[PDB]
Amino acid sequence: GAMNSSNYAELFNNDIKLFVDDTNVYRVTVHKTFEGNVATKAINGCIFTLNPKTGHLFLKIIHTSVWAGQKRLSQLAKWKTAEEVSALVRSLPKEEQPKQIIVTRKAMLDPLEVHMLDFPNIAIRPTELRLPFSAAMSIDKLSDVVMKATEPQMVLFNIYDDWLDRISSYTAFSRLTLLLRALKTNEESAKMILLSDPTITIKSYHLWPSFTDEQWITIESQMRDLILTEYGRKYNV
Amino acid sequence: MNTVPFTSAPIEVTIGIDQYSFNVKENQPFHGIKDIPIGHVHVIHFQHADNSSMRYGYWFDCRMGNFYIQYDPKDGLYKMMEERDGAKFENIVHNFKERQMMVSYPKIDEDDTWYNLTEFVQMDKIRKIVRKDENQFSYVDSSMTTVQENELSDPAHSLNYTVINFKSREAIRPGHEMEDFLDKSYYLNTVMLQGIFKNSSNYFGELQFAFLNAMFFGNYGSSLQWHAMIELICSSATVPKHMLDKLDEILYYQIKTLPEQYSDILLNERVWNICLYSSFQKNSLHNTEKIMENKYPELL
Ligand SMILES: NC(=O)CNc1ccccc1
Repeated sequence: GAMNSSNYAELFNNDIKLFVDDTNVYRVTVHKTFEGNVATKAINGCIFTLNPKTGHLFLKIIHTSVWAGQKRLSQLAKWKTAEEVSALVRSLPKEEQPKQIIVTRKAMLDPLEVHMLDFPNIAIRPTELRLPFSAAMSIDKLSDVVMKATEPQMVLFNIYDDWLDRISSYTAFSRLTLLLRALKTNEESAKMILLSDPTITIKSYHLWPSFTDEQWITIESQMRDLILTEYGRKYNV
Repeated sequence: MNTVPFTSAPIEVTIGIDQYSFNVKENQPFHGIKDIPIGHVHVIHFQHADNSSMRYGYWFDCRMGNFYIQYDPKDGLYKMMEERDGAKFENIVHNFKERQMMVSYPKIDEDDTWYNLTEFVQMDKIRKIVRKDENQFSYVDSSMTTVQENELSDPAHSLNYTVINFKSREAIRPGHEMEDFLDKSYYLNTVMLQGIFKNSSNYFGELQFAFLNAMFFGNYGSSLQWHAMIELICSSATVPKHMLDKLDEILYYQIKTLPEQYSDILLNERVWNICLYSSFQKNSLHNTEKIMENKYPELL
């Protein structure tokens, strides 16, 4: 069944699951040709595969060479995504393989279902949620590793930094989705909020600044203000 | 020309013989059907006046024996049986034919409808889908479910059609996932035609049998099978040219013969719009497309 507000808490139970987002797999700049036609040039992308309970992020970098000489790239991207996700499952020890995989876009259901035929006990689910995972390329260290890659590469991150030492995975996921939603609705302002204070740094082994509990409350507040506003600035309210 | 004689008609019933049908009143002096064309399978089917629930009927070929119908008042249906005494049967049919107590299979000479709907249907294949080996004829009814249906409950009463499942290992070669899911030619030509059906005639035979069970009995799994076999061909980029041409003729007559007031349930919108307008073979079914557009433009 689909994942929605009603069954939100299932994400943080003890059944291994993964979110799969394919939004940033196939990325193009569109440009004009000398003849005045339009062409696309691909840039590196990534598959965003996340354990919402542990914060473990399997960032599969999609090097532009994988598109070379291929047709219908938007459709291939979904299949490529499905192949990498299934290769990932297969590489994990049995006790680490997900019992569920949740795709953020329904067009991934059939490609993933076909690639996972060897795993009939892994439920492939869509969601009704409008999750902001596309904004993961707004996270500087993730964007940096993607853009610098010269070959296919898998990079492993904990998208929650050390937060699970102090908060539950429900709150960590809620923080993450709040940050990513802010970065998606107004990336400049979201980044201004995260770095306004020169004294709060990002540890070399982290993605997000080292905020105290009190500072995270202020920060989270500032991100909610931004999201409400930009909704206003958009809808004039 | 052969004969399906009846012992009597004790309950009011609409009797169907192939694509024809006629009403028999309770205890009317009706003793059966004569002049049945040799060389084709046939189906004789029933819908009781009292309980329109359960259309049921018998597939049979008169070359395979002498068959008659007798109402069973315990099981409450018209049962087909084989008269194993050739003399008793010839005499009885003659007696009936003399008293003119039989309706004539009402075939117009210009009319090739039945041949065209049963071109590739063979009684021997029917008997492997409908497993009841002690009889030469095969019972079907509205409620029988398919093997594939039961997988997703009484095995002896199933329709053992060939299982087609687009999201299965059988359909999908490891390492050809996208290729095989978007272009089913592998699954059609190697797995099914060469592997399971052996030739296109056996494939078309089952397809035509599925349709006929769907139309005559409203059998839902039969309709599912019909559409699946159509969709496997239409979604294959590589089909022998002879199969496409024959498919267009096949489907044309199925659509021509469908009762107009049953198209809403028997025809799957998704399959037909995909097949006629999106699929590899979108251009290869000119007759079927033209009849479908002039007769059911709503569905599309
Ligand atoms: N009379 C019998 O016992 C067999 N019944 C029968 C009736 C019609 C035609 C052929 C046979």
